[PDB]
Amino acid sequence: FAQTGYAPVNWGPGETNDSTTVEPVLDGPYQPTTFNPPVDYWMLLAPTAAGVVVEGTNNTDRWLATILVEPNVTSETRSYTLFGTQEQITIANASQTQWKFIDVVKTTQNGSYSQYGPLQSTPKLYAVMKHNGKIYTYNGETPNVTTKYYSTTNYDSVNMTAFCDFYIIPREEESTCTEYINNGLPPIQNTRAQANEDIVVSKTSLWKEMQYNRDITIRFKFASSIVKSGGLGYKWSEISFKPANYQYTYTRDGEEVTAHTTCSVNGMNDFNFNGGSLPTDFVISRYEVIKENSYVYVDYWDDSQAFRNMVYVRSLAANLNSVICTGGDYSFALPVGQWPVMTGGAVSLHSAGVTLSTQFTDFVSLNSLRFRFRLTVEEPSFSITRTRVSRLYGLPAANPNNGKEYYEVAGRFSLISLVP
Amino acid sequence: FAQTGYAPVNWGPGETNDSTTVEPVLDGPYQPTTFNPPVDYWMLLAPTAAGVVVEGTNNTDRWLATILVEPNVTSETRSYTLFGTQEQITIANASQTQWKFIDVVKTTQNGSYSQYGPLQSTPKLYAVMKHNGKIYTYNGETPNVTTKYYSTTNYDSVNMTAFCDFYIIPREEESTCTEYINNGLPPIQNTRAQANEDIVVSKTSLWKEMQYNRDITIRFKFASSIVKSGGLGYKWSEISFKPANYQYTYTRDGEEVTAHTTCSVNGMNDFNFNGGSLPTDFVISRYEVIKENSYVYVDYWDDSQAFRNMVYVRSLAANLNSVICTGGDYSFALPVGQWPVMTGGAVSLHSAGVTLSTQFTDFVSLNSLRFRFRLTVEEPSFSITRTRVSRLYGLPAANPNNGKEYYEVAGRFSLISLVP
Repeated sequence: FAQTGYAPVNWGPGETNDSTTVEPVLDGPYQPTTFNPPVDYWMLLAPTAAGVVVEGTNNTDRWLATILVEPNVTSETRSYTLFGTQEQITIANASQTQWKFIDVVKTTQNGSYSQYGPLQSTPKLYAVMKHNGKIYTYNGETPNVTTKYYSTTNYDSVNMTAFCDFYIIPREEESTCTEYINNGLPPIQNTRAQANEDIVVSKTSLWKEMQYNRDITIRFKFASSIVKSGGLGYKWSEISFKPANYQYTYTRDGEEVTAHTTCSVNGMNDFNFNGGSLPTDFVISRYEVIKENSYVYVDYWDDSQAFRNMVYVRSLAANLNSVICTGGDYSFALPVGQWPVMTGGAVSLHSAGVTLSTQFTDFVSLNSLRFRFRLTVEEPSFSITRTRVSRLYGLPAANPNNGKEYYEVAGRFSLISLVP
Repeated sequence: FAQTGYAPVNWGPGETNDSTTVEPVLDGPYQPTTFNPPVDYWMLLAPTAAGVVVEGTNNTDRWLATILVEPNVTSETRSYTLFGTQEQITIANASQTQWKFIDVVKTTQNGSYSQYGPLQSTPKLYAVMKHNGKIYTYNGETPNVTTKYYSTTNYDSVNMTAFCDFYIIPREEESTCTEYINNGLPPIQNTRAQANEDIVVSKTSLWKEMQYNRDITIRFKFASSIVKSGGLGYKWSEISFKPANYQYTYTRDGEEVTAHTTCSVNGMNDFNFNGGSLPTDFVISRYEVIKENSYVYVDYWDDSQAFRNMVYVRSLAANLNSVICTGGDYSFALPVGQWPVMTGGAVSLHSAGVTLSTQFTDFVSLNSLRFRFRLTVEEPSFSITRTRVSRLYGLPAANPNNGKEYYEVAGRFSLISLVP
């Protein structure tokens, strides 16, 4: 005969759920509303029509307002609804095509105004920030636009109320601010050999059918990915599950066996909390929780001779006990205010069979054993404090570990295989 | 020599990526902004402070407003801003514990004012709507609230601009509206045997190893799952890929064979364009596109002679010709305005090996031959009309098929397997 054997087989992870999130090209068109944006963050207004665009009033020692003026405007009086009052501002703008952003400042409730700047811009995009005791605002002309700094005590006290669709940018992206104010945000795009052959690679081999009954104590721990959306920080872009690797050792029958485990999830439900459009409001764009319509895969492999004998497998059964994976307490660190906390969430795992995947490369065959556990919802229910989203059943991705360093399920597994 | 063969083996879909997006408990807190909701849509308001809360003006012959008054307010006059004008509006109240919603009406720009209503309620919640030349409003008492209708003309011309955060609800869920007036939106929660055994099941068997070379012409088509968020209909909650099944037949070497295929994706990138928080803005909560860092799986199985002998497989090598999948034209059906259309995007597939996944249960085992294709982006790009987001590389999930009945890749596959 011929002494054919298994193919050289290496055990490890397998194909897994993987979702990559890409931040939006801009922080997003936010609404015209009153608030006090945090320091070291730029506000970028994009008004559509002339007139008042942005107002800043710390109500103690500084009142400022930017006004947009159409080209071909000489000295003329106009009533502008500035700070809630229809005040008379006289404007001048000799521009033929450019628009003109003009700053108007008064130092006291009873004080007068004054024209500053100006900013000759075609895209109609203004940009401001508060930083280290001053206010930095774009000014000048394209393509060599620059910035100017206006002194003011209690600079952080200034609120920024806008009256047109606007955006919020970090300071660290000041290059993007410069290229946005040279030319506005990306344009609206204004779109309109053959036959069959069989060859014997080895003559008649010799194989026997074995059945290995061995105790498996599979331990697995979850891992969570927490991607915070660029901006103020009150909104989290993604709170998702990520494949989690783990390695441990346990003794069975007097033999030390080293095992590796990889926990992943499938069929997870995407809950999304929408706490408001204000940049200061708490929002969760997408966070994943596992329910009855979800499975948890546990890719397991060790160094026991059974696994070396597991290449050609006929049947596999896994009598495994159930575990109650609970949800921990994760605190969302907002820039200000009380930190919301996600708490609770438990789910029972039950052995919904086992899979054996084999990916072939060259002539090696990477194998992977996958215990897939189906899920049952059970107490305690999860909920996030200071919010109306409560009494939902599942295990959110905030803290699937729940402090526990590993969830363990033990049992027996029977492997009817073919060996030499 | 005992005659041993494969266990009863069946093929089918492989374990495929899955997801489930659950709509939020409510349409979400939509900021206070001026807008004109379409017909048959309830507007719900939960003001934080007394005074003017919501105003609805058709600008021709109907003007309505709601005022929230604290308990224990005599027949007193206070200055309120209606349609931009300050006015000494008179209001009366006798409630001790509740808050009073008072409706105020007029029928001209200069016209006189009148009182209608009222609604003495604890939750500080009001609900309004327009329909078929009528203004529906929730009124009466809790937990036994009733509905009332106001006559008018040009009911479609009335706007509804709210100075406090407001929700929008579909008509069909008026039941949930009614209880939403019984009690406020869901509470904020104001929170604080052993051993080892091996046994031979069959005596020594007899096997050989065979290399089967066969033409494979795999035809797979994508499928797109489109979930539109509830409400007016100007936002889409999800544009994802779905496991796409297909069946066909083809002839090789004079033998006909039927085949089944199941396409899916992994590593997909989630782009989330945001057109603004206004209920009438075009918003894509999440749409999936495949890029350099994504793979596309194709689970294939037929009835040929080969796949009978693929249970115990020792090696698999696939040589396939690459294919280009273009991006089709998908149209968003907004109620009004101009339909944005997503189009473009070309992705080239390359066979990065094959996999054989077998899973076991109390029934016949399920096998699946998963051809995994890696991706390379190439022109033309993809973009959505009437939107800044443009000239991005990948294949959007809107219309991956591009109208073709199937994407076909044909080539050879060599299978070194074990047989009796």
